[PDB]
Amino acid sequence: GGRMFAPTKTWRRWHRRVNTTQKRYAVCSALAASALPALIMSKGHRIEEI
Amino acid sequence: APSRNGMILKPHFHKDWQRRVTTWFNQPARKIRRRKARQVKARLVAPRPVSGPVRPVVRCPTNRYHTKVRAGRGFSLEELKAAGINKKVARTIGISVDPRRRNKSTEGLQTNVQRLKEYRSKLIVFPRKPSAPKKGDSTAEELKLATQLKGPIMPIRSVYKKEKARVITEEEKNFKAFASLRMARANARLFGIRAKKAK
Amino acid sequence: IRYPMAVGLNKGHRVTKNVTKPRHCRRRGRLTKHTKFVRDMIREVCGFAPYERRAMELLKVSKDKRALKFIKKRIGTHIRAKRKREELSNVLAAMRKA
Amino acid sequence: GAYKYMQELWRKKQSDVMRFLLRVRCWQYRQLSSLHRAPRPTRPDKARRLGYKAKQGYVIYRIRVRRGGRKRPVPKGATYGKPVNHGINQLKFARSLQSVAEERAGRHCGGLRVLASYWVGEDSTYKFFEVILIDTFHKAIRRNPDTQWITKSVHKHREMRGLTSAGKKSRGLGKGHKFHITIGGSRRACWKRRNTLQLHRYR
Amino acid sequence: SAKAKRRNTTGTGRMRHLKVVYRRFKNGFREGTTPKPK
Amino acid sequence: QTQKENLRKFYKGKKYKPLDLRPKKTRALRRRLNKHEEGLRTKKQQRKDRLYSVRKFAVKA
Amino acid sequence: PSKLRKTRKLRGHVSHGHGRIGKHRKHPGGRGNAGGMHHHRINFDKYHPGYFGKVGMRHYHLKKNQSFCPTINLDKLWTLVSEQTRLNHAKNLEGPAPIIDAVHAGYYKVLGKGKLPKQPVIVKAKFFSRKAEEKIKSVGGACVLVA
RNA sequence: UCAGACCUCAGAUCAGACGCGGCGACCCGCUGAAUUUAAGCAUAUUACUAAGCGGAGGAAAAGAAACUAACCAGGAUUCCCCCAGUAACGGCGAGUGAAGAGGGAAGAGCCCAGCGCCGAAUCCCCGCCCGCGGGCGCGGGACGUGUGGCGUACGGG
RNA sequence: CGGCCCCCGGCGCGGCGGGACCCGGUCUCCUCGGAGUCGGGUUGUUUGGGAAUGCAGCCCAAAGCGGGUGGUAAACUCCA
RNA sequence: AGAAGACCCUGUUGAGCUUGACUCUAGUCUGCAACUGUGAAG
Ligand SMILES: [Mg+2]
Ligand SMILES: [Mg+2]
Ligand SMILES: [Mg+2]
Ligand SMILES: [Mg+2]
Ligand SMILES: [Mg+2]
Ligand SMILES: [Mg+2]
Ligand SMILES: [Mg+2]
Ligand SMILES: [Mg+2]
Ligand SMILES: [Mg+2]
Ligand SMILES: [Mg+2]
Ligand SMILES: [Mg+2]
Ligand SMILES: [Mg+2]
Ligand SMILES: [Mg+2]
Ligand SMILES: [Mg+2]
Ligand SMILES: [Mg+2]
Ligand SMILES: [Mg+2]
Ligand SMILES: [Mg+2]
Ligand SMILES: [Mg+2]
Ligand SMILES: [Mg+2]
Ligand SMILES: [Mg+2]
Repeated sequence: GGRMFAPTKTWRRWHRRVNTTQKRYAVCSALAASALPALIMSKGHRIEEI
Repeated sequence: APSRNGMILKPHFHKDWQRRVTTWFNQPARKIRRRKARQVKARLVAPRPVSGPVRPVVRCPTNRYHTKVRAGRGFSLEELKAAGINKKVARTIGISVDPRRRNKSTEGLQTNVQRLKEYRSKLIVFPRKPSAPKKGDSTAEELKLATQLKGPIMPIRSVYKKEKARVITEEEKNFKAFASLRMARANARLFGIRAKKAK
Repeated sequence: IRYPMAVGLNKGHRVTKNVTKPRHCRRRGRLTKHTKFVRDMIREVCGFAPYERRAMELLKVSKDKRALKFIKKRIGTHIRAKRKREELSNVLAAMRKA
Repeated sequence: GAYKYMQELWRKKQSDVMRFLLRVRCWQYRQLSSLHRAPRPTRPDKARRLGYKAKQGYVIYRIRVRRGGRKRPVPKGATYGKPVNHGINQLKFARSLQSVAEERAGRHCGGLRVLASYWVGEDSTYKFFEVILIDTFHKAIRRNPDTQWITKSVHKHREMRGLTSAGKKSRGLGKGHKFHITIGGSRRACWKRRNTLQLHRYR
Repeated sequence: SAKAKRRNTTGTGRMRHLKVVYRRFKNGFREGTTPKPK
Repeated sequence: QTQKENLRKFYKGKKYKPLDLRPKKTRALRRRLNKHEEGLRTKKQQRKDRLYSVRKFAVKA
Repeated sequence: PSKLRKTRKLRGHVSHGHGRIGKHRKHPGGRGNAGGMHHHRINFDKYHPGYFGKVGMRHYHLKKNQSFCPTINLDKLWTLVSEQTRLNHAKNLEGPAPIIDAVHAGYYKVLGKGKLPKQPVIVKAKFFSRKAEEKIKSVGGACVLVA
């Protein structure tokens, strides 16, 4: 019935900011990866007949 | 408490700072609230622009910014007088008026007079009663091409004009820029001490 | 040969000065014809303050330095003291003629 | 054109005419209670200069307050603590004596709102003030649009919150470098903003 | 004493009249009228 | 309910009604200005509203 | 990520990485910069010299907009204009010279750290260094003072 | 004054209104500590904080310059960003600490007293009469010890 | 950007009823301001404000080409 | 067994009390101007 150790504060740094160049970089890599048949099948999608 | 080479820090946390901590978890909802308020304000003044009245072009005070310009509070009464607009009629047609601002030069005076004569050229004044127009009211053919302007009225832009390239004269080559600055500082510093010797 | 400099006596970006009449707030505290008439009537009815009569007695005995130090101690700053000493000297020059 | 003369007449408070008027009145005002209603403003030109009008609903109350500083009300003058707070005698109250006059005139008359107040007399131990109160439920006040602002519920007991002319002076409000301490409304509003740790989301 | 304040504050009791004002506020404090009869 | 209805009909349109017949909205609401009082404007403001009201207008650009 | 923290490897170790002889007390040497002259003088004098004491004149109301004077050298002087401005004028060295307004680009004083391309140029600024003016006059350019 | 007026001051279960307490997260005006830090401790810090008292509102407060600036000038207030842990303060030790400018959110400006023109041109109350407002009173008052209109520094008539 | 029903609160367009109600531009003529307050001394407190940032007590006590400000006390002078 | 020795020492931990300890303070004495007027004489 006491107080927990180090009570969780609401001002914890929840949000992280990423550089716009890196956010665009990750999209250019996720799109380039959506063009390879090996990566889409290894993801688990059923594209064996598309 | 100190250790090997480091920085002497100054953490201003010797008060009850945790009692007064403002988090920004309502920042996204605030962006929607102001966006929604501008949409409601736009429907209120439907033909009139959503930004509001017209702001003049003013010069920023300090040396750090006296090269650029920005949007002031309102047009000076001297600029309203030069543009032929009454101080009280201007606020009815969406012209910001600032009875406090001065005009120490004619460059800034004629800058807004042109801006104030150009805004009245774009005005589409609807009649007070639609069934009977008046002198100042625009024609019915012009009232049809009247939409609500989005954004600030006449955005203030500073397009830099190029200095024309010219052949360097011998007077410009013989001008001592460093000597003219050092002597200017001495003549401005020793101005008072020389004015006493003349008495 | 002669450029506008940012330092020196003629410093500043050269612009044509716009000279107009001063704004109406600048005439504040200017003695009108009625204010002078009203204040002169109060002077006739009220008279002078005790520290003013004490200073007028020092001025008539040619003790202007002690009168200025007395007024300055009573009225405050040195600027207000001279303006009051000159006023109290004018009323002494007025009662001599009358 | 009589109010202009009275303005200049009341500026010569050290004249033989005003010293006599300030001597017999301060005697008369101290022979009454510390709070009593006056039938008319002792200074008619000064009252209107602050917002008074000869209408039904405007009342004048004369207040007598004890002059001097503020002695620390601690038992036997023993402030248990560090020598910084060992001061009892030479302590000055944050508000002026005129503000205390309106606080006592407005507290006794809860059905009225304090409008303004002015100085009418002094002494070695008493400062006399006349507080102008208004009956905000009188039809001569609610039907005049120039005075309907005080009938609002946001002006309840302005003298208790320092909204009157004399109570607002002790707050440090104003524009310029002299009043950097009250930037943002009040002093505590400025201090709270100056001591709030703004923690953004993407800080 | 925060615990002593929340033992006798508004809401800890019955609110014979504040529970009605909360209901009357949702309708704008309407009086002098009646619902439309059948 | 019958007698209360007749009492409101008797005091209908009278300046001073019993306290149980007057509307009970809220102590704060009953101490506001009337609809006619809050709509009263001084003669100086009536001229500024007649002459210098905000016109309806549009700007081309 | 608390999975990578040092506390996850100290689970089971009694002192939790703070020794058995000298435990982890609250403040065994004071709080903050305490003892900078008494028991932390060695650390202060060794790593933070000049920390204690007064030096120089005081300026009560300092407005940094008055002393605002951003500087640019000569090796980056042509960066204020386009590349075509330097290339088109490098063909006709005896013709007109390009005008580089340093004050418009946000530089009030021009210094002379770097060399200058062998072509004339009209430089407009508020302040000029002595070496900055020499390298412009020698290359065929001229210095113009702007208020 | 047909002899009473005015001034000042009382009484009433007089006619009609208002004030009181609660809540008090936010807000306004006061009051005011010490733990604590300075490895002691006294100024300092904690803190112009907690506790104490008063007063409101859905917001409050502030707010239309006795401002900033020293410029090629800015132009009510509030809030955000930045200025900046900077100028400055401080057993110049520990520590404390803003503002101008600049970028944004939002933007709305106005009213008196005084001064002098207008036959007090102004207002409340009761009763009656009309559809909470209106007329009517040869009704009662307030008011010249100053109400209303014009008019407020951007000048105004 | 579903239907139906009963209410509530707005806005736009028309007419009806009752209330307001002449604005600008030139010249001449005339008019124009807040006092036990500012300010000075002193005290206490407050502030980053430091020969005093604000506030307050007491004493002194204004002027009207005045008064306040111009981040170091003061005199003269100019200027904003 | 019952009790983180009350004895002793340490702590830059206190408290009660005391003074010619350090620094203050209520109170009290004293001085100045203000409230504070009228007149005579030295
Ligand atoms: Mg729990
Ligand atoms: Mg270590
Ligand atoms: Mg390290
Ligand atoms: Mg206000
Ligand atoms: Mg008026
Ligand atoms: Mg191990
Ligand atoms: Mg251990
Ligand atoms: Mg250790
Ligand atoms: Mg540690
Ligand atoms: Mg209450
Ligand atoms: Mg300590
Ligand atoms: Mg310790
Ligand atoms: Mg509290
Ligand atoms: Mg709101
Ligand atoms: Mg408000
Ligand atoms: Mg502090
Ligand atoms: Mg302090
Ligand atoms: Mg033990
Ligand atoms: Mg030791
Ligand atoms: Mg004990």
